[PDB]
Amino acid sequence: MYSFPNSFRFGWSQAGFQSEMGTPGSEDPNTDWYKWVHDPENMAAGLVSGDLPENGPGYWGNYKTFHDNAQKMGLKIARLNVEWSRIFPNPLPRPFDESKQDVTEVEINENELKRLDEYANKDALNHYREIFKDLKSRGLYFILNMYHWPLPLWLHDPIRVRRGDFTGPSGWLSTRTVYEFARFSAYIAWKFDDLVDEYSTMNEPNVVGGLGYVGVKSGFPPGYLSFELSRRAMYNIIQAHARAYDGIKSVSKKPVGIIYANSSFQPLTDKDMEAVEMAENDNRWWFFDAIIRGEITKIVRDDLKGRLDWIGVNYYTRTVVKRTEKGYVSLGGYGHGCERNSVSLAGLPTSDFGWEFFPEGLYDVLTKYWNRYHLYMYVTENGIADDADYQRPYYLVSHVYQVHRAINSGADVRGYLHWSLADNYEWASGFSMRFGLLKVDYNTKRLYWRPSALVYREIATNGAITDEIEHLNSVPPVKPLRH
Amino acid sequence: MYSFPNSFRFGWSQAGFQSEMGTPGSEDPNTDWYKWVHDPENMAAGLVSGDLPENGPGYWGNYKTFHDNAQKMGLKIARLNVEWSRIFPNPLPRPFDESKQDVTEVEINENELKRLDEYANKDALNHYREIFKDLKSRGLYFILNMYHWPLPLWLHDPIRVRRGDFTGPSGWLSTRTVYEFARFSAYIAWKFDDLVDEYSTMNEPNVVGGLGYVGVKSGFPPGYLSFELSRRAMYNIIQAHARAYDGIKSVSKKPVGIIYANSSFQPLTDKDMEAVEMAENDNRWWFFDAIIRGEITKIVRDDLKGRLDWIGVNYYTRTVVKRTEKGYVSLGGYGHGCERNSVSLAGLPTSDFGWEFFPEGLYDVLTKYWNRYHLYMYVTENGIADDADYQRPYYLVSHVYQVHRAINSGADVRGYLHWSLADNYEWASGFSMRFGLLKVDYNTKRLYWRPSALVYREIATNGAITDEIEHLNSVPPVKPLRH
Amino acid sequence: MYSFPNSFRFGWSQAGFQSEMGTPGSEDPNTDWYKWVHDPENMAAGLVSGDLPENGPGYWGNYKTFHDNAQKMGLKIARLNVEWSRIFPNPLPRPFDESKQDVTEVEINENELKRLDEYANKDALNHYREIFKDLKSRGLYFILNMYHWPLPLWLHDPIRVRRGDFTGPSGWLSTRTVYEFARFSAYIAWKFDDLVDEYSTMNEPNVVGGLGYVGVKSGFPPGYLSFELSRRAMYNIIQAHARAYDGIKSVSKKPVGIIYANSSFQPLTDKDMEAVEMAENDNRWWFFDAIIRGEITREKIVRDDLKGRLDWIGVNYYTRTVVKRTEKGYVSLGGYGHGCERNSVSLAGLPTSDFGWEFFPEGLYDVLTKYWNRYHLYMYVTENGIADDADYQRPYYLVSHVYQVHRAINSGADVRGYLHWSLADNYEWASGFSMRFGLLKVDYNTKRLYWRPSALVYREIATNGAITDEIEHLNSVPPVKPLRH
Amino acid sequence: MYSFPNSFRFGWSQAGFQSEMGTPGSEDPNTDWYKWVHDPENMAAGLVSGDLPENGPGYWGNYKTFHDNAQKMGLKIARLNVEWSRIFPNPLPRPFDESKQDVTEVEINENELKRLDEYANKDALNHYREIFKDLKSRGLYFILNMYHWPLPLWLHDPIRVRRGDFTGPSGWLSTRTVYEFARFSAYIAWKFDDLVDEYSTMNEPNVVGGLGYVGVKSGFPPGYLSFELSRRAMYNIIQAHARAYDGIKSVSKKPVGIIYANSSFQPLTDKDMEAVEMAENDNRWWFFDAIIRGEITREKIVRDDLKGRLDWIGVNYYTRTVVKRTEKGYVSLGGYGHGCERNSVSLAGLPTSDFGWEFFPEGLYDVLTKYWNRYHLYMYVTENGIADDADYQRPYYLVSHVYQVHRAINSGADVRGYLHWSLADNYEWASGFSMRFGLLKVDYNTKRLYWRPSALVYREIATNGAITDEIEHLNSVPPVKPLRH
Ligand SMILES: *[C@H]1O[C@H](CO)[C@@H](O)[C@H](O)[C@H]1F
Ligand SMILES: *[C@H]1O[C@H](CO)[C@@H](O)[C@H](O)[C@H]1F
Ligand SMILES: *[C@H]1O[C@H](CO)[C@@H](O)[C@H](O)[C@H]1F
Ligand SMILES: *[C@H]1O[C@H](CO)[C@@H](O)[C@H](O)[C@H]1F
Repeated sequence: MYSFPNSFRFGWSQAGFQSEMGTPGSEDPNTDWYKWVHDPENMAAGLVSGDLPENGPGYWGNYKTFHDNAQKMGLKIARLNVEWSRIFPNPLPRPFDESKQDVTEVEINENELKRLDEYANKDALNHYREIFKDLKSRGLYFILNMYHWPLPLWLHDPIRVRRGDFTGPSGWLSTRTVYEFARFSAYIAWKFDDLVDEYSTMNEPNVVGGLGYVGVKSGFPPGYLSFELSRRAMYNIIQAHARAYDGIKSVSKKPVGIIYANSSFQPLTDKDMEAVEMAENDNRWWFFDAIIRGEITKIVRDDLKGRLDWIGVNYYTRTVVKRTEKGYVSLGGYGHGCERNSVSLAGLPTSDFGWEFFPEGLYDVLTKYWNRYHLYMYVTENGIADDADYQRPYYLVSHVYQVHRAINSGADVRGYLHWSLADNYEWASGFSMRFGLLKVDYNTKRLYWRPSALVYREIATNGAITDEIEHLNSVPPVKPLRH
Repeated sequence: MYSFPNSFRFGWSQAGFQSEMGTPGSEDPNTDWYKWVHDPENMAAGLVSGDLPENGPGYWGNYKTFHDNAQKMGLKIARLNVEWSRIFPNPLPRPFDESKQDVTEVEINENELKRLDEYANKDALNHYREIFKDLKSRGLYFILNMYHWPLPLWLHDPIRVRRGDFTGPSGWLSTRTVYEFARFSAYIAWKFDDLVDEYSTMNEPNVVGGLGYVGVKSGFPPGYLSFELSRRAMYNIIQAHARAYDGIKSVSKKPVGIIYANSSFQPLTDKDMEAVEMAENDNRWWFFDAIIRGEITKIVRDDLKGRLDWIGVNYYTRTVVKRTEKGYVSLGGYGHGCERNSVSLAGLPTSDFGWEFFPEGLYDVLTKYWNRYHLYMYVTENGIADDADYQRPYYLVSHVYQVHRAINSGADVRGYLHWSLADNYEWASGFSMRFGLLKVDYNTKRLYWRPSALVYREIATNGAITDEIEHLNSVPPVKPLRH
Repeated sequence: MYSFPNSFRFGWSQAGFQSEMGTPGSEDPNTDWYKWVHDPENMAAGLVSGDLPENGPGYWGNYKTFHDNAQKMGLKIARLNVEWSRIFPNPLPRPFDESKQDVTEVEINENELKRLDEYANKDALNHYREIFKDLKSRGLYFILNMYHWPLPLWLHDPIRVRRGDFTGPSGWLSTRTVYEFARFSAYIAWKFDDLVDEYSTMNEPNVVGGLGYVGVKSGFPPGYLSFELSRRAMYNIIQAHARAYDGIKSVSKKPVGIIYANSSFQPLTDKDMEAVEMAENDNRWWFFDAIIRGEITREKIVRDDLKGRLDWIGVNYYTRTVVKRTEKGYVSLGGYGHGCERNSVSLAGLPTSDFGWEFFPEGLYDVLTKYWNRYHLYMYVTENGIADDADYQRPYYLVSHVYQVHRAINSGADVRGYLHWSLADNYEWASGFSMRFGLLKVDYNTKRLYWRPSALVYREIATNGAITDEIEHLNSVPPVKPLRH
Repeated sequence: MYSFPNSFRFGWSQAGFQSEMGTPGSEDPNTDWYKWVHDPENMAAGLVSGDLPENGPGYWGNYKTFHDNAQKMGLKIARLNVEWSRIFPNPLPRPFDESKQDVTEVEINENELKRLDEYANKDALNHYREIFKDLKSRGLYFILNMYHWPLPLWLHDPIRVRRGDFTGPSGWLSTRTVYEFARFSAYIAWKFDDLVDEYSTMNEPNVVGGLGYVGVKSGFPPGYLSFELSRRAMYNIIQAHARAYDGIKSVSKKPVGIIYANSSFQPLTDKDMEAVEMAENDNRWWFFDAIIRGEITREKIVRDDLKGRLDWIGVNYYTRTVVKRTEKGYVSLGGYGHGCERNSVSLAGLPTSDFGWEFFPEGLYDVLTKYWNRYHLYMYVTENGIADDADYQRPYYLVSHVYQVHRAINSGADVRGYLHWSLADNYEWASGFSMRFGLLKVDYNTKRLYWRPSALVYREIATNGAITDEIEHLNSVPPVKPLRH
């Protein structure tokens, strides 16, 4: 067996936009993401699938059932977000010089929070309180995340921006968004601190900026292709994180972290070790050096330094890189760039999403973060698109084993949160990518236990990979699978 | 949910030759099957795999572990056999005219049984008693089968017969085998009746005669191709069953049945309904009409009539048939005649063994037996060769659902015994075909729970297909599988 | 045997941007498409493959070898374009009210043509003459097409437009492009009429507008997502075709047609026949009714300056599109036609190409006879072929489609040739070199050409003017069992 | 370009039982193989496919069409056999001590030959003359092989032997068969020497003995599993070859060889080179050392009646066999060579044929040079080809193997021809018609022959006496990505 520390918790992560809608009364039409996926031109271009989030798994109405299942599964931790748009669907009065590049301080106090209180949707706040109370009643430790991608439409009209019109609400391209995010975060902590155990400011800010402004074939808003604007967005989100951290801490003593998208960078040949380091710099360290050490572009900002208590490690697979004349390149046929339901260039099985099976990468990522920063971590996201459940038992056990490995090596990792408890709306891809331990019938909203959920119950209730399921710490046999 | 009657039991079936060997001290070299799979010429021809049963899962030594797992899985019934060869490894004195075609009576009494007692291996008998006592101690209802293919070498030297030499011990071609089988059966019932709940005389006698003397590419002993001898073998096994029934009943009041190999015969087109009936006659009814109604070739034998209390239904898949000028033919590309790890001509997924997914056939088979004979049934064998466990969750739930269907239609079915609890020696195919709910590491003899074992625990402990696993009542998705 | 009329020609089609570059001195850096495929942001987004056209098959320098192989193969017809950008790499003098929606006339006269001649690249012009003379010397009948997608950069900066900046040269969004295209076409006809047998104005205008402004994941320039601008571009392209027809006709008596991208619209169920007609309307008839009948929407009007501007129709065809009737109209279905997985099988169990396109030769018969019945204009099959580096499917694809043209003629359709796409592998736009459509395989390192077995099959057809008895079995679906699923 | 010597010939090989039947009046019901494939028990067991040879490609009646296509293809060599059973359908008079293990001499003289002539079927003899004359009239050099597996029923009742009854005619288990084969071969040479260029005694004797008496799942007659009888059959076949060589030589001066089944033995790891040599010994050298050097085991002796009975070696080749060193000796590995899944990929990632045979052309170079270096006898590649109905892989298979023969010659090996298996599809023994090895596809309903694209490729090779520059790319592995795994 592989036994975890007594304090270690197994659970799940989920997002508001992806899971909340589906029950009549739950509709939230007031985000950039909602408008984006309903857009006729985006649908015709195939940038979005045409599936709509209001036809989703219905966590807004059915949360007690989700929680019932999580409890039966032996889970002890959950991480979810509040949707900004639900709490503040209407524009807030303008506060602050918008032409200033840096946002070093956002003044938050009791009076300001009472003023914000008057714009807040009380029905939305009360409902979230009901969800979170029910969550805590099952003995679930609660990580509350402030942000998981959709912005209020009054802060970002993504179709205007897609069209090249920058005179409207411009999302992360505007310091107004940074200012309002800091206040939103302080406000939520103020309202919910009695229920929350730890905070995250944001989920995967690197994906928001990266796919929003460079990876435009992904169909992420606002889908405006610009290196310059991607950099500006990331610059803003970094300061938003730091200001949100300060805002939360002005109101709470609880740990405040961030959740980030990772790949394990791997060398094509033994000549490519430098390529790996350059990739890690460009994709990971530059960001964390900013919010931990205050280092940015090369200066040190005192308002950025030390704004992090913990690191949420999201992980699916590797990225294979090679050294190039001018720098380095990532290789197709490995990691996330494989054919769906097939095999990679290395002979490893790929998911419904085309992502290569590579659990060793998780050990790489956890130990690299640990060695650089010595901040404790949660694995906040890890799972596989697999409607049939063919690969998930192996994927689950293997990755959980790698976490045990990391801890054994000395890394402080305090939980593992699978993505996800149930199937949900996979962004531009729609519902077809199914990541749940529980299968959702979207017609009836009924939840079913895939056999991997039974396997996860074994792990969670025992606090260990037990002897009986240890064989699942292996690669899914490829011979019976599609090539 | 699909709830079963309160008296219905879920369990497993297994065979002595397939599961017993593997622990030092368990070796039984004294059968036709042992000699057959060790034969140099058979190995060179590829009639046998070259794997050997002494390297098996080790139930002889490790039975307590098997039983521990079965108990944890919530199982309430088991069917196993004693190996004739273990109890009587040495030739018995000749009794009886061997040239007589019919064996209508075998006189068994207390003195004769005490005489047999003096030739019996007491170590073998005591060990089986220890296994069966431990079995009963877990609350397992016990079906004891007398015969599951291997014969003592003193009754059959299969290599002599393969070579066309009929002067030696000739197995089912000899009425001496019939006579000794009746006595063996009476003797075992005499010794074990205190532990046994129900009896079976034999497992799949149709496969012994069919593959032994016609399907010679299967590598079953003695592999001598002859329509005439196949008929003679089946004739003898039928009378052996009837004489064993009488022998058991002379010593016990408990139910005595038989376990038989079935396919669901299915028409290629709507013009092939007569073909199905002819196939069912030729493969099923002729045999059961003999031992139930005494009808044979067309006379009635009073010594054959009524020798059956229950029917063990084994089932894996369908056989598709078409009407022909002269009669009917079975079609390749369906049922058991498909490519391994692929899809049939109908687009249905196939197993590691090349057998097509067709659970509807089980309902067909159970209701056809019920309507003809009105004898109660157990599903004594059903499962899938699937080392990866990709298809087994679906295969398990779907077939269990079909049993529920049969009962709902009025058929008296009293249990479902999966083939098998753990991986075992698959005859001429060796170890590569893995049918276990538990995976065996043959190097260490350790047992692991495949996720289907967790699913089966849900069914067995609840006496139902529960709401949460009901989605597994469906075909494994073929898109992610090999074609 | 399936024998074709004595006058019927078998040949090939090719494009300048896709095949010309690759030999020293052949580079043409002056198009929207060139800039588009070299753009760092496009490359990082994966909108373009990162392959570059200047590493291509080298027709500019190696045309004699291409033609040698085509002659050996028994081909008797070729359709090729001149690249606008090579002839006019620098801007021409502004002439004309740019705010006017319609362009009903573009006056061109001998003096105007002589002025244009002062701005033309003479090296480019003379090189094209050398290519075309050599082509004619092999006995190849010549269809000269004026346009096959790239515009001179001085008429379209696609990166600016991608970024949502409409102050620069805006390609088909501007009537200046329409005006200049008319002049360009008249000019090329004026210079080359002694070498040309028939003319096409454009290749697949519907793809330029459709992928440029709606199907933006395809990585076609300028990749600015707008229903309204797609319609504006198509409106301009339609008037550019008409103005180019008049321009050519001012200078030549030879037939002038257009080449257009087609799929065969097929009903999912027997309840979807109306869906097919609606898709045919929206994808095909609306365009050809404008340039043949002068019918258009601006309400529904007849423009006398558009009516009758077409002598022949170039039918391009790869596969079907399966459509189903919807509440609000119709939709096309994934898993059939060009929307399949690569090297696999469609939802109907038909094999797919390296490009993910379904094998459906029957669709060519559908398309040819439908055009014939509507307009009664003679046709050439101007593009038909398959992405297939291995040559597994191409022998079947070639024979089967050629058979369907024989079928169409047999039904009464006037079809005068079949031009395979293509003689040799070439640069497949945003996909780069990996999609190989050649009868001949190109080694891009040496520029050497190799005969795939399908090329031997094509030689049998072309030399005999028939699908001969010996290769008739190839009129069938490639066996799916040995192929990838 | 890879050019062959001016004297080198490209052609094909074919067998009587596999190709002759299919036309009215061509039936030959009088062999062990005929009885074997019609046997109800064999069919029910699946030992044979249920397909029947009398529904075959019809060479008996359609030989002129076969030859027309071969001439069109530029072929210049053919190897064919006479079926013993057609010439002597009824038993000959018993001559000779059957209990003697060795047959050191078989006296044949003109008077004996004239007596044999009284028993021969004259219609069969005259028909074969008509076939062979027509063959020679196309300019095809003729290798006549005497035996390609089926024996007259009066010499072998395989069902009786399958059943373990050795009292009847027992085929290669009897020295009577050896004696009669010698006479038969002398007789055929005596009758046909004016038409024949070179002779082979037998085709693949190692398969007759190996699959007949050990590899019994293959469904070859008599399918009686016995190491001891396999050795006895091989011993007899060896002396039958020697006696047939002397018999032919008594009547002709022309070269007399043998055709043998080969695989290239390859080491799994660098530690397995000894395993290869042991496999080469056991599968190849033991046989050829007997008939060339007279060395045999009965202990290890030299028989003067066996020594030197070979002028040339016919090299048959499909694929490799991978072997590994074992405690007790060596073993061959599944998942490589002929032990792969059909239409898939081997453990090494190499594509497999419709028969499950791995693509490994390098093995042909290995086999040819090894024979050359051991014996220094000239060779023909007498059999090489692939089961491939779709023709996906055959173009690569053909070009690549032909290249490896060019390689062997270049290294100094005397190789005088390459004969593809086969010109047309035919009856593949226990597998029936489903395994299609033809350059030409046969429609078994009409008996019509179609040229697969590989046949066009072969015509390029044969007419040029070279792999030409244009098809040189086919000297490569069929791309695996678009194929089934
Ligand atoms: C992490 O990845 C999963 C799978 O793509 C997404 O659904 C989550 O929103 C993202 F946070
Ligand atoms: C029923 O079938 C299974 C799978 O072939 C065998 O292992 C059993 O012995 C037979 F009874
Ligand atoms: C017709 O289609 C082919 C293949 O997509 C393109 O290469 C041509 O440029 C287009 F005209
Ligand atoms: C050589 O091999 C081929 C293919 O198995 C057979 O058809 C020939 O008869 C044999 F000589």
